[PDB]
Amino acid sequence: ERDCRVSSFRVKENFDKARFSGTWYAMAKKDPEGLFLQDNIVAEFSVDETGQMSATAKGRVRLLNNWDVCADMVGTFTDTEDPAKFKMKYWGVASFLQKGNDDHWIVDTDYDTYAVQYSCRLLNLDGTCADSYSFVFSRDPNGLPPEAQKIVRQRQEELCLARQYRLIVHNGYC
Ligand SMILES: CC1=C(/C=C/C(C)=C/C=C/C(C)=C/CO)C(C)(C)CCC1
Repeated sequence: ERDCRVSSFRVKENFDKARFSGTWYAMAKKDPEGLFLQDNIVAEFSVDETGQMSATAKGRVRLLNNWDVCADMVGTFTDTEDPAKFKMKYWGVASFLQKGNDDHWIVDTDYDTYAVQYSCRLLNLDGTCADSYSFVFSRDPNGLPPEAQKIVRQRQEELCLARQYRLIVHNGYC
């Protein structure tokens, strides 16, 4: 039935920055092509007097050939007409770690438990994503409540990504 075309994906209606600030732990990930954050991912969202959201993240990264850094990144969110959609310019603090611009959308969150993020880097000629990533976020490093987990799993499904994720560890690494 449902359509996996990016423009169809629903986002978090009336998204609120402030409400969203804080720490978030990465419980599950859907990796994109190439280089990406491995595990122990923690993000920390913030917004300023100007209403511009931002954030720092950190997690193990397995640089080429087993060389495990503990990356520390910085993203800065440029708004869009859609409040749940932003353009995220990121970069690391060291200059060799990866820099980029990524669409960052908030598929759904409840500010206090979970958040589901999605990002489509490259679209297919059919409107579906050719290269995406998704992050399931939890306010508790221990995981989400069965009630929360249930909706999340529903979202993973509407993103045509269910069954593509992978649990993320937080073993102390960073
Ligand atoms: C900015 C940032 C994000 C993206 C971080 C990325 C995409 C890190 C990639 C690191 C690379 C792979 C380092 C290896 O050199 C996430 C979405 C978690 C949320 C907001 C903070």
